[PDB]
Amino acid sequence: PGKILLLNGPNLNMLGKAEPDIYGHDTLEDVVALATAEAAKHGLEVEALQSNHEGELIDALHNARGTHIGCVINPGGLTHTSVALLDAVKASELPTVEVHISNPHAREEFRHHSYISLAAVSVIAGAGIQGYRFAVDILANLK
Amino acid sequence: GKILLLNGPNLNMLGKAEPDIYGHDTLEDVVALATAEAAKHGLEVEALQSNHEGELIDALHNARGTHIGCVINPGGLTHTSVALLDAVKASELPTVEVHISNPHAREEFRHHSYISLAAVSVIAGAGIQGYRFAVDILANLKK
Amino acid sequence: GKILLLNGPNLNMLGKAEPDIYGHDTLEDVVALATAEAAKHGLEVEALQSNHEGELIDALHNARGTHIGCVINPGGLTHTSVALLDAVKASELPTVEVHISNPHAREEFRHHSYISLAAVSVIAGAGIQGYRFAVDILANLKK
Amino acid sequence: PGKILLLNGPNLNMLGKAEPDIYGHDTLEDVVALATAEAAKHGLEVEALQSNHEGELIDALHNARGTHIGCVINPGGLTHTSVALLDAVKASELPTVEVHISNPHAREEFRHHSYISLAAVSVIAGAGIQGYRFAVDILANLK
Amino acid sequence: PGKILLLNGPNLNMLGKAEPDIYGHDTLEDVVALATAEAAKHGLEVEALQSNHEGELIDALHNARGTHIGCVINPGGLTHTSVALLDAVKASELPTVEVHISNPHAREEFRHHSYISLAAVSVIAGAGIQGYRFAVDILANLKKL
Amino acid sequence: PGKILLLNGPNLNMLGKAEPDIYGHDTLEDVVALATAEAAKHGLEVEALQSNHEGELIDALHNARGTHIGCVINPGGLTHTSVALLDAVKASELPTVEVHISNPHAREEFRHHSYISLAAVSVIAGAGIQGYRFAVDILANLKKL
Amino acid sequence: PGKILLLNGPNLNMLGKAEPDIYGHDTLEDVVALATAEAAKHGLEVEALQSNHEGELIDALHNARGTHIGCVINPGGLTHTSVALLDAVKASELPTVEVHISNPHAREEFRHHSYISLAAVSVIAGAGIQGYRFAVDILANLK
Amino acid sequence: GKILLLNGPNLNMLGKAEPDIYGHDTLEDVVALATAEAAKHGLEVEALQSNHEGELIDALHNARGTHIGCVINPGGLTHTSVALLDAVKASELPTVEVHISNPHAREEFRHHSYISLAAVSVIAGAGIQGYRFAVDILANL
Amino acid sequence: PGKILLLNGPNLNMLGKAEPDIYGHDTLEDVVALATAEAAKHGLEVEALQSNHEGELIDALHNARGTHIGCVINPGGLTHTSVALLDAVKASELPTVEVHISNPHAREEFRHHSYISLAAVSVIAGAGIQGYRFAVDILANLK
Amino acid sequence: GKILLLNGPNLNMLGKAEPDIYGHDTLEDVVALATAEAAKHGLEVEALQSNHEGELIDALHNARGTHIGCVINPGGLTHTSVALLDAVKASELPTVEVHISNPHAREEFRHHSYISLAAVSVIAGAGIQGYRFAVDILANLKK
Amino acid sequence: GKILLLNGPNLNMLGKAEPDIYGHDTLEDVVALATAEAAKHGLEVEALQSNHEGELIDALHNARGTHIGCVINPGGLTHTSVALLDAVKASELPTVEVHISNPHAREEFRHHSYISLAAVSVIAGAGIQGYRFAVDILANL
Amino acid sequence: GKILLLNGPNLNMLGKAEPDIYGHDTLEDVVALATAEAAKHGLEVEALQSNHEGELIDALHNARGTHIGCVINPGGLTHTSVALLDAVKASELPTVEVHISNPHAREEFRHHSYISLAAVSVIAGAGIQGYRFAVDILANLKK
Ligand SMILES: O=C1C[C@@](O)(C(=O)O)C[C@@H](O)[C@@H]1O
Ligand SMILES: O=C1C[C@@](O)(C(=O)O)C[C@@H](O)[C@@H]1O
Ligand SMILES: O=C1C[C@@](O)(C(=O)O)C[C@@H](O)[C@@H]1O
Ligand SMILES: O=C1C[C@@](O)(C(=O)O)C[C@@H](O)[C@@H]1O
Ligand SMILES: O=C1C[C@@](O)(C(=O)O)C[C@@H](O)[C@@H]1O
Ligand SMILES: O=C1C[C@@](O)(C(=O)O)C[C@@H](O)[C@@H]1O
Ligand SMILES: O=C1C[C@@](O)(C(=O)O)C[C@@H](O)[C@@H]1O
Ligand SMILES: O=C1C[C@@](O)(C(=O)O)C[C@@H](O)[C@@H]1O
Ligand SMILES: O=C1C[C@@](O)(C(=O)O)C[C@@H](O)[C@@H]1O
Ligand SMILES: O=C1C[C@@](O)(C(=O)O)C[C@@H](O)[C@@H]1O
Ligand SMILES: O=C1C[C@@](O)(C(=O)O)C[C@@H](O)[C@@H]1O
Ligand SMILES: O=C1C[C@@](O)(C(=O)O)C[C@@H](O)[C@@H]1O
Repeated sequence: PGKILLLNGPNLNMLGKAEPDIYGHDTLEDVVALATAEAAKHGLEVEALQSNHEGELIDALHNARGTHIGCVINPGGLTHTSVALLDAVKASELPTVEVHISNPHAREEFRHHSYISLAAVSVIAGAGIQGYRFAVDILANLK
Repeated sequence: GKILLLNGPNLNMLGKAEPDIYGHDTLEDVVALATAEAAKHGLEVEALQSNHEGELIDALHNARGTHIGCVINPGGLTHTSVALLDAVKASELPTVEVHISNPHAREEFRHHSYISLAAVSVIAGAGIQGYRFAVDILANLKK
Repeated sequence: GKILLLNGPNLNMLGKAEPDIYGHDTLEDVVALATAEAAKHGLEVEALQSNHEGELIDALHNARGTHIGCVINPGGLTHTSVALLDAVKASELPTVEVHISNPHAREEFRHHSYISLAAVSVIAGAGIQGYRFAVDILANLKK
Repeated sequence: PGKILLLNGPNLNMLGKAEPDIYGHDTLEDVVALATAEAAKHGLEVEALQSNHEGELIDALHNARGTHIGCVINPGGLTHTSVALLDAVKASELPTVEVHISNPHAREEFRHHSYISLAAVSVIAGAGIQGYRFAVDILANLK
Repeated sequence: PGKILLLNGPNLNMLGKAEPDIYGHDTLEDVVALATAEAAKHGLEVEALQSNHEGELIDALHNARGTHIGCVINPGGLTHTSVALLDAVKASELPTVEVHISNPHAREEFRHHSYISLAAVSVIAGAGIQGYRFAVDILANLKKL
Repeated sequence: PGKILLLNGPNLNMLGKAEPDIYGHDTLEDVVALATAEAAKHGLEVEALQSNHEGELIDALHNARGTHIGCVINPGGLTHTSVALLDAVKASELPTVEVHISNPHAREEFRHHSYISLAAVSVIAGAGIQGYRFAVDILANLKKL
Repeated sequence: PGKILLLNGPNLNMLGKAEPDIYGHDTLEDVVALATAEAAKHGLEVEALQSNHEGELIDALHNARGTHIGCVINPGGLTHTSVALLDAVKASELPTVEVHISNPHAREEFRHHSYISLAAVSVIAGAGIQGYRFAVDILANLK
Repeated sequence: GKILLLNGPNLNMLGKAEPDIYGHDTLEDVVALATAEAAKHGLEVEALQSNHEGELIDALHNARGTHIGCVINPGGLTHTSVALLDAVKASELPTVEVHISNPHAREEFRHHSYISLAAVSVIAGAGIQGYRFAVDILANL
Repeated sequence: PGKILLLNGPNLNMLGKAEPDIYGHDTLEDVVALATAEAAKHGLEVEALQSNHEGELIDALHNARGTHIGCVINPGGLTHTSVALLDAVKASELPTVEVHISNPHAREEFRHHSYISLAAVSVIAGAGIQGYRFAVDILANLK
Repeated sequence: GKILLLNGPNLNMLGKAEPDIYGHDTLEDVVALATAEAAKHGLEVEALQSNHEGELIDALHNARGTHIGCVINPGGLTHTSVALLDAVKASELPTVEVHISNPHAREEFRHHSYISLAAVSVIAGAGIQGYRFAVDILANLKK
Repeated sequence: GKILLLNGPNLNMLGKAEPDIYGHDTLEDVVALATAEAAKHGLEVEALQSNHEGELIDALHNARGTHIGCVINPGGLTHTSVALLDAVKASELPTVEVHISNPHAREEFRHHSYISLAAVSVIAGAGIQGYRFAVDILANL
Repeated sequence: GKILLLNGPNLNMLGKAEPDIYGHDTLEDVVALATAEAAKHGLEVEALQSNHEGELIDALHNARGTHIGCVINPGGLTHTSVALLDAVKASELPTVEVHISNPHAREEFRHHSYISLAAVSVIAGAGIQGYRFAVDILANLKK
């Protein structure tokens, strides 16, 4: 039945190898498994996608319009730079939860700005991969 | 195992104050939800709400070494109080910052949080469910 | 018909503190002038001054639904307190901001007011007569 | 025989027709009548002028030097843009009360700044046309 | 049917003589003729005014309230400076198209801010005097819809 | 004679479905049809491309260098963010008209900045899809002169 | 023969009466006399105009195009606010010297900005009325 | 001859809080040091620490006309309270500002002090010895 | 057998044709040949890639992790806008030399900022295509 | 009566350095012109040019009480040196600041002058004639 | 045991320059005060004042490894010289920054110090007594 | 054919000062490396290091018209000296800016260079090898 769009942006494929002091030793496979297990608890399915390509994420949002209950998004660095990604989230009309493994507000000033936070129903930061589980919980209860 | 639940100024008005922004749940609903989630991990909650910054700072000092972590919604003090950030550091409690609303979608002066500099995680816009996720983070860090 | 009159920190020192800026009138004079003006309109005033922000916040909360409006001189909190603006909003009282001095003629840090965002009216530099006009605004809104 | 200069800047001739949700349904004729009635209570006269030309207000201020007890001015949009009008108020040496029908601090950021507030003895905003009655009362008592 | 208010602000009277490398060699009379001819294609008339005096522009906006279908405005330097002129456009209640002969966003930073852009339904910049023809076309079609 | 490059950036494929209170109920196909019909009035043709992929827009600009008389571009959100897209317009050497359906200067502050505006000969904003028709008219007349 | 356009903007008519601590006790008549005497030394004439009206100054610049050797301008407060005045100076094509009786850079921050300095051949500030004499000297030698 | 010694929020935690920044000395140590320096000049010290800004403001109001001066470590209120500045001005007390750490070597939000606008002197980074220097300044004024 | 990743970002395929007054008449093929010849002098190989797609450079950086001695990157306009590319360089763990044909600091202000300079071991600007020869020399000696 | 003429760094290159900006006159031409003008008022000039800030500061200290004023073109030190402003204040010389070019028409970093805070007058863009006007100001202040 | 005492540009004019701000004490007074405080702790003071930044930099370079610390009043260089900061770092000397006035109560351009980033301690507004406190800080380090 | 090699303040301390940032090479090593590289191209180097800005300025002036170019590491003057940029411009030498460290990776005050506005090339973070590349740029421009 209900489907959640799980979108991971640039560099998320490198989770577990990239800056482990900041992002931890968990993998993207762990993220998808955790979100899928949480959704299954609520009778929902997860359609997951990761890409270093902003255009692929936008295409995914457009394609999910009208057919998914919501979106869990970790835009990566696009969080602080893409108005196009924000416009895509708005075009999707999907209730969207923004997730960050790290706490961007405890990092460089350029990470303190998120175009997505303008459209997101909720923002979860610094909870590690557990943020994805909470994000699924939010969407399952909005629905 | 004990979690300190701290709600700052105006949170006693939850359910009455600006319901289009903060919703129709109450501070009692917040405390009962954090309590129910803490019980799933075999923990208890010590809850305090105050309109007085000094009472929150005294509560953080008093919890040092005796609590496993702090769930804090500093309210307006989020954006203004260095003294509260120094109190969180002095407590040495792992701290999750919660906001009912999404401050990044509101006025520019709400985009700045002193507490986000020290918090292990920040949850915004999830309504009262944010407090449930914050207990989950603290129970799993301690674990 | 009751007007909440709130004076913030340091206003107890009116007549002694910086008399070249604030003049020689006292807080007693302020309360008496506001009381006499309210009486002309069949109204009473409940007055409170405090060096504690939490006491002002508690007063706004306690006056919700029972008072016709608030006259507030926030003192130095004018420039610093988001929590006090949130309390004015939680109170749902039509609020007149009063400053004895003209803050726009003083240091740059006094040019910004959180309360001015939510106030129905702002009166500055009329001395203690500003409290008389503030009562007249609230009595006529009530009419 | 004591005389007050009442100045209304650009667009105030449209009072009652322009943006009634912001400025109300009263007219410029109502404003002048209200100021005149208040002045008469104190044995004072009001010389009123409105113009869509900044130069006309400056001329009026110069011509009033030494012959008027004070000035009540609503500069309109000139409030946020004219250093020339500020210099004129100072050249006049007239005690000046700045009046705004609306509360500019509750509006767009460009309206939060006033050159005239730097020289005004008092600033009244958001009291509707009653602000002009309070302004006359201030001048009659300074005198 | 109906009348469009065409307003040109300070210095536009100097069109063809002032900084021709930036503003071109056409005159203000060419602008008015072009706007009038475009309006005529839609059975509309144009009341044109230019002034170095901001108050005259404000008076023209006040006087046009309720009797014109819209306003085409090139505020000149007042674009970047006048809150009073924005308040006058709001008081007019006229649907307004802002026109610039040059492309202000390709010029000095102080030209990158427009008060009028906050109220205008459309902004046309850098089309030379042809921007006034497009502005009449927008107002003719808003009115028709 | 000649061909105009019409480029639409990210999200424009969603025209008619995305935020219709801001962008209207016309489709991207209506935009292309309108531009093509205007071009035909001048004996010109239009090569139209839309993509959510910035690289595709850059490739289209590179490929159009020397063979097209000009470019009409609605960069979408890339307007506010992409230096790479400005560098591509410069590399194209095409006279460029920037078009926005909405009036970005009446929206959020982050929409008030355009890299493309630094290179465009003209900028048209808030005319709905009619801005693309005016943009073809500008390019048809620059080419004629 | 050669003619210099001397333009004095808003408030300059008040020279000698306005803020004498800042602007001195000399009059506008003194300014015109001094400039006229200096020009006469070089076989030149001065066409002087003062107005509180920006439109009058712009009209004067347009009218002087092609018939004057240059312009001496004290724009008053328009110095820090008018792009229209700058555009007019450029349209005039007149070599222009900007003159300030006071030193604006030793005053409020808003006086530190001049649109005219962008077009002026020279800027003279703080020399009192003597600045006008120097300005005539510059234009007589450019010519 | 009496000096008002005011310590702001969190200073009660001196010795336990962020010892790599504030050291291992305690508030008791600060009060003893200031009291001994004051006694060398025949002066006494009325000391108060509070996490409650209103209490510090009341203390300043009550010391008006009775004290030779004030030594103040406002804590985080240093960067946030106009009210505390207004209180210092209302006190009319010559005031020395003291910081155990050097705020200018820390986060930008700590580079701003409202009290520094009114203080006769500002001492930073000298640890608890700053309080001894501050007493010396008020004694020689 | 030691391998250097040579990355050229958007528009660099147009080298020799685009803005020749700024970037010169040399081509991308010249750049790759120059880097390759320099690498061969040190017994090293160069794997070169250019793309108008940010995602392709990110993919290339990820794929090169652990298998290359370093990276020479000219990000093009991505230099001033992509946090994702910076995160990618860090994920790669490759010593990276940033190269600009032009001197961006001598150009528009928006070109004065580089995200890549935050992670690069070295930055070479304005040496034309010789910058790529110097970059290879840096990597060959760090190695 | 003696005037101190101080020229800062690079002014020895006048006539060679950036002639499109500074013209074709020399530092010798500057000194001879100031000398000729000082002689019309019965004064002498002591001229020093140095590329060393310390030598200018020593010259200001040494002129204290013995000179009637200072004509200074600080060169690049205009925009950067607080030490030079403190030296001008320590000298107690009435000081006229001269610039050959118009800094307000150049790069933003040239729009700031520490010396303009202390100077009685500032002359910019008049070429070497500025020095002549500066001597005239000093001769008439002393008079 | 030797302390390097460095005074920057204009400090030679102490007593004559802006006496309403800097007081009537002289540079000779500052050096004597610091020297006497140093002698109380069995230490000596090598003092230098200069209007030439290069001389101050050379002094810091030459004191590397030979001095217990540095007391510095950089004058206007405080708000302008990265070179002087680089010199302090090159010296490796524990450094106390001293200001006779309180720069935070003055013009905004005086609110910024490059030296405050490297200094162990900053003392402002105590007049020439700041130098005595600075010697005390280095002696107890 | 002669290259002016200028090293600014503190560079005499290379190898002792902050070795974790600048490394263990000495100023002698810098001069010897630059000298050997120049010799390969039939060129010589005239080297100067000073803790005095005026000495560097004098050197640039003295090298005008006789040297083929300048290699400059301005030290802390990079971030602070307008007078040094004006000297580079007065010299008319094609100039390469060299930094041993990568200033973009360090404190914000080190991110700004006056010399970078005028330099033909900027090389940062290559250690002392940056001086070798700088000589190679100047020799090939000369070719
Ligand atoms: O790519 C990432 C990861 C991130 O989104 C996170 O999950 O923490 C935070 C971003 O700032 C960063 O660019
Ligand atoms: O008091 C509150 C409530 C809040 O903390 C929240 O929960 O959303 C957000 C704050 O900005 C505000 O001042
Ligand atoms: O405490 C006060 C009094 C005040 O609010 C007034 O009444 O003028 C002005 C405030 O700036 C100041 O901090
Ligand atoms: O013209 C007006 C009217 C106004 O002064 C008022 O009365 O509220 C407020 C101004 O911001 C505006 O430009
Ligand atoms: O006066 C004008 C003309 C203008 O409005 C235009 O038409 O291009 C642009 C304005 O910036 C300038 O001040
Ligand atoms: O994508 C779009 C559409 C737009 O370019 C327009 O056509 O109005 C305006 C942009 O700000 C926005 O990001
Ligand atoms: O009106 C004046 C006079 C003035 O131009 C002068 O002559 O000093 C300076 C201006 O700042 C001021 O607004
Ligand atoms: O509370 C404190 C302690 C402090 O005042 C000090 O003593 O160093 C410094 C402040 O920045 C901080 O908030
Ligand atoms: O694409 C490029 C080329 C460039 O990186 C260079 O090589 O100089 C400089 C960048 O600013 C520009 O966007
Ligand atoms: O050195 C100079 C010359 C100068 O002072 C002038 O005379 O125009 C202007 C300064 O900005 C520049 O640094
Ligand atoms: O030269 C000095 C003296 C000073 O350092 C002091 O001692 O107070 C303060 C500095 O701001 C000023 O430039
Ligand atoms: O003195 C130096 C050395 C330096 O120029 C370098 O070589 O890296 C970098 C500068 O920031 C610093 O002040």
